[PDB]
Amino acid sequence: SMIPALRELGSATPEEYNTVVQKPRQILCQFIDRILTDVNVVAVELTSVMLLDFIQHIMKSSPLMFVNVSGSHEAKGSCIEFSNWIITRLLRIAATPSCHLLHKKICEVICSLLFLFKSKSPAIFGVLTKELLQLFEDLVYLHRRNVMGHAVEWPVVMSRFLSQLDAPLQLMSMQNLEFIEVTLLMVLTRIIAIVFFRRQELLLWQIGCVLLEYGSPKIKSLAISFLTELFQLGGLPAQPASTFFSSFLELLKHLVEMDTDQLKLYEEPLSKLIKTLFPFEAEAYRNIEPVYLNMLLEKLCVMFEDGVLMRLKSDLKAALCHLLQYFLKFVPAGYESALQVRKVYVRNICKALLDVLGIEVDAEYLLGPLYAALKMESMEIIEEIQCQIKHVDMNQKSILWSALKQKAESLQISLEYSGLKNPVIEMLEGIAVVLQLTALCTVHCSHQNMSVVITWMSLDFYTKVLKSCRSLLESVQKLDLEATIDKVVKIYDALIYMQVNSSFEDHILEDLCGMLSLPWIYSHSDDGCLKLTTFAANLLTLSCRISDSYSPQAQSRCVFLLTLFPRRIFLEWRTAVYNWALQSSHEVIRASCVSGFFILLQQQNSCNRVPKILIDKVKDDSDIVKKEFASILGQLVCTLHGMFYLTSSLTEPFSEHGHVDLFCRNLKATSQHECSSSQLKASVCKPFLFLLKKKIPSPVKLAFIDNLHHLCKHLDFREDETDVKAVLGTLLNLMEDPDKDVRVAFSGNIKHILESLDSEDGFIKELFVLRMKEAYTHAQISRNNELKDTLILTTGDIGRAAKGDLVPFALLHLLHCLLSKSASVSGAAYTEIRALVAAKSVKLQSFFSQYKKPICQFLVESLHSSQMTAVAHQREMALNTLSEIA
Amino acid sequence: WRQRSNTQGSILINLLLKQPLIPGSSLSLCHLLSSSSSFSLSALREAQNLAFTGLNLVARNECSRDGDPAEGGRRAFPLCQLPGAVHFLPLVQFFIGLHCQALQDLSVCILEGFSVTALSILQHLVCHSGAVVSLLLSGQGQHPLLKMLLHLLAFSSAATGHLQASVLTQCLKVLVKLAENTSCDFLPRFQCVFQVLPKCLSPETPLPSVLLAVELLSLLADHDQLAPQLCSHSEGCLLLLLYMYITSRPDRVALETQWLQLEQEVVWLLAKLGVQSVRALTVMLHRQWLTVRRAGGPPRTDQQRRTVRCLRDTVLLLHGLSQKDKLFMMHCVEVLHQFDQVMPGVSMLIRGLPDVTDCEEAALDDLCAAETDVEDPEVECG
Repeated sequence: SMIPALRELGSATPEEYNTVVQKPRQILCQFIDRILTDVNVVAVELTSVMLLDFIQHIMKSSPLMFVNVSGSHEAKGSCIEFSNWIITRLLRIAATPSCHLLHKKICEVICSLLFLFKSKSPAIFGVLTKELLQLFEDLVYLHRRNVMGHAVEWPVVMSRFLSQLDAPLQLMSMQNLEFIEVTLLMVLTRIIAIVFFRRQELLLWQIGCVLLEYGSPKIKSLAISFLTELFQLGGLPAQPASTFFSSFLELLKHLVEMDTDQLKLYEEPLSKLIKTLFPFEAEAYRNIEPVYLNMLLEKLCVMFEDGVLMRLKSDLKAALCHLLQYFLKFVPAGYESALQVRKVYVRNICKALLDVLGIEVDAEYLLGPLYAALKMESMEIIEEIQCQIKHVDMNQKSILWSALKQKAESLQISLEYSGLKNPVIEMLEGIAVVLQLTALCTVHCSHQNMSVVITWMSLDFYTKVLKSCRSLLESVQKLDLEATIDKVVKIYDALIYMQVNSSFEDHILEDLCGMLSLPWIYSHSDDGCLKLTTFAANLLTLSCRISDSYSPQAQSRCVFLLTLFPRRIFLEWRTAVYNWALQSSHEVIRASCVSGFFILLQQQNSCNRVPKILIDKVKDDSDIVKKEFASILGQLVCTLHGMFYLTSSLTEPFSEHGHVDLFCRNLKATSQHECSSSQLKASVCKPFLFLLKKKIPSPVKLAFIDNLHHLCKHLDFREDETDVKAVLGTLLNLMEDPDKDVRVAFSGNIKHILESLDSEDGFIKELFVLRMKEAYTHAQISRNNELKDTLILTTGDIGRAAKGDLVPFALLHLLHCLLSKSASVSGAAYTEIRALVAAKSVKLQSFFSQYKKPICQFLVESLHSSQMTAVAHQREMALNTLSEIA
Repeated sequence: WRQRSNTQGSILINLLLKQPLIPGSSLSLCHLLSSSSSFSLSALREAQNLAFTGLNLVARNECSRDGDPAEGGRRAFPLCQLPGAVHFLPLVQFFIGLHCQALQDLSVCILEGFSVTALSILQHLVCHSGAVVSLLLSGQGQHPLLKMLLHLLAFSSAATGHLQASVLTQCLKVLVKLAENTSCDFLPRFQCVFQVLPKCLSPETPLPSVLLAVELLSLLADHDQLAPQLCSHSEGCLLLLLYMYITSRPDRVALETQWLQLEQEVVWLLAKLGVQSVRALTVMLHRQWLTVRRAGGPPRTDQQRRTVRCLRDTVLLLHGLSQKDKLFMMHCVEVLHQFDQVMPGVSMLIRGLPDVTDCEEAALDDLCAAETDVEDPEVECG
């Protein structure tokens, strides 16, 4: 409140400034006391929140008030003591449960306080952090007395941060204790970034560890999040790793015998700790000792013996399955334990995985585990048939694959016997699991995917499943009709993945075509080929059942699959289904149908130009369809060159976006990449370059960015001088596109565009000259330096990717910037030139020799402009330019 | 909490009885007893029996139980007393004595592989007993193994080779372990071992030894008397070598992930140097900012996340030095262009991080070097 003192703070000399700043400190302390006279003032309702906000505000406005910048060691001790008084007030607030419930600003005050005491002087920061760590040590020692059965001493003053301002840290319950632990864990998570000192961090490890070993579930979660923050920086020291992994094992064991909300309150920190301690990146196992992870392995083993997947409540189960993945594929077999011990481990594992596969509602977090296991099985089978041609069967070689077959056939025969007596959603779920694992293995495990002829599940089983899902489309009473047909189309996508690895017989293929066209056939029942096709006369009724109830996402799925069929079967029918789904309102069906048609067109005919309907789709915005369209046209530029041929790539699910559908969508389409096919006079880019334009929203331009390398490697720049010149002018409009991330994206892209350019001609060089010139004029017009930075990074990119004649251009296009006075252009573009002369495999000075004539002419012109706009001033500015060029 | 992790809280006999902790050489311990190879089977079999007895002891050792209330002291994470590894110490003492005798003369090489396996053994030992490390430090030539491992550090400081190159790494491991396992009072007696670190600070030492040395420097600077003594050197207060290692980048096979570990350890050490009270900071910020700015969003990979946090605490250290000392600005003029381009970039990038600090953010608002220019002549450009 003493505003005059708060203003004269700076004018006062420090020796008495300390007194005249203690005075407003004492007034604010009186403001605290009028609240902190009684610990139970009125209520918390969650008044004092405005008081805490005013404290934070006085602090932001007057940082020098709370601590002097001149140090003044004695006054430094005084302000330390005053901050300690404030800390005691807020800590005795945090001890009372209701008042602790006000933690939101209760952090903010001391959190920012330590921030600012660090910013002003690091020594004060270290002292205050050591004080807070002593308090935390006292707290965890109290909890150790609790867990060890000692005399607990419930009533304790615990005078920490004590002061003589002229401060009880009262504790009467485990709730008071755990709540001061809440506040401590929060402030520690906030301050962990700077308190990392390679020794103090070990103390933090120990204290958070002993807190994790015994504490309330919410305290457990907060400590679990603190431990994540710790591991994210210092890895894991071997010393606390013992207690940490012991606490981890006991927590895992408890997880089964945990209440629902008790799980929920630490679910996400637990999963974060899994992902952090077990990252996807390989070599992550080298950080931790193999006996540690071996006991972790046996722990996960006995957990799966408990059937945790069924016994637990929350599927976010996904974390433990991701941990299982970490073990299996990232960590080699034979490092933690022996390969036989790890083998029997994963044997019990996959058996429990089968038992839970029998009954599950969703399979995403389970299918990946099975894929990894069967993948390693495939690899070891390939190794033991290293060169033997040999026809091999994993239903015989893999006991796991045989058990998978047993599960599949058992669920399918239970279906056939009675679909009503079984969990139609979950039985069909498991059937889908095994089937799309098979198909994933069909396209991945097999030796043709990396001499060995594998035999997967037979096709008679597949047509048995076809008849089964037909009977389901019959026998449902259409309860939900939504989730069930979603499962059926999952089975369908599994089948079509099996076909994209190896095509089917044309009649069973037709059966599949009809299975996918059955939905909304009653929306398009009246066209030419509607009566010519043979599946309609039998689907009619079950399709009448699915007329409007069919979900639009499932429409997307089935239309995509129908497009993925070869052109030899009902080509015009695929055309018709697309045209019906061409301009429909829903975003998902539009995206899927266009992503199917970018192959369906070349399937039909005219594999040289974009269809007029796809041009209309260029015009129609539906911007999300436009970004997925930018991606699928980055694909179209190849499948319009190749003969609509897709490539069966690996595409292991290294990132699962929850429900992963349309595996063929994740599968790539290739070109034949012949010399005639690869070249293309643009003829399609005009709508593409329209999509490039700045008025088009930025994310679709970013998808175009992503596709840029592909679409230029499939584009010819040999002829059509002015047309290819306009294509390049649009490539540089992409540089003038307002978003800066798109600009640096185009820089990294032109890095490859230059080599994709078959031969750097003269006219394109002059186009670059003039376009980058006008870009620089526009940038200096805006006076915004971000434009100059994006442009100079583009110059360095094009220089590193330059031919003989372009490198002096880009070299001088940054040299003038550096010449005037620009500083960023040096440490960016000059370093790019250094990397380039490393790519030129020459000395930077010898490189200067080959371009010393343009360089010297440009230093000539810099000195000309300097001498003409203006002696000692000329000398100093010329020497500045010379030292920069130096 | 009843088993007390006796098995983990022990020597980790599972670890002690495990395939070579070091990469290769396929050892395990009595394989060495099977290996009849302080120069005789005399006292060799004595140390072997002492080590086997100590192993049986640690197997039967339950020093800490149900929560370990006995382990007390200022040293956080006091492991346990564990008198068992004491009896294991004579074996590594004898093997490292043989190793030091094989090093002092201009011999055989297998003893050096046995030596580095013994160093890994020591690392395991000091990893799990506070009483063990306390006697290691306490016992002038006290505990001749300590003086002879210092002599090994000196022997490896020159004429590196490959075996001694590994000796550097494992000995730095065990020292930083012994250092970190010791309380503040033991740092004054750790000063004798600290006197050897300047030779490990020579521009020759490889990156793993370098980062372990920086960890040791941090552990020593946690002491209030060891930090000024270490800063009492000649070249740059013993930190000139460290800073020029940042800028020099001596190794190209060393992955920039390991370089980033080195950088984070260095900046945390210097931050501690601040709490107990430019060229290199700028060049590492240059490299890291190039790497992060080439990416258009938050680091999805963990290595680049650590890189971003390195940017965070590096600009923290930068603003700390500038507010502490105003010579920072003309210590910057020689690198002013790098600085004026990294500072705005890294500050915008950390603004891209949703979490805030308001201290590092106050640092951003304090430095905020912008636009690096006035304008460039558009005439005769490019």
